[PDB]
Amino acid sequence: RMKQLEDKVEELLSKNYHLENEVARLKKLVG
Amino acid sequence: RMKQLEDKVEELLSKNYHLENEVARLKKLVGER
Repeated sequence: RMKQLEDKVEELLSKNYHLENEVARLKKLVG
Repeated sequence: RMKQLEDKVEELLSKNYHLENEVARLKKLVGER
């Protein structure tokens, strides 16, 4: 269980970084 | 140590959901998906 939680943290972090890059992209297209 | 990791998952999931909602909104604005 400890490793699966450690893996899920790292996974969500990378998803969050992606969604932040999308916002910045879509914010550029509004300009 | 488990409680700490479970708390981190819950925190990052919530952040995810908020970014997702914002991306959905901006895509309608620009005329994307």
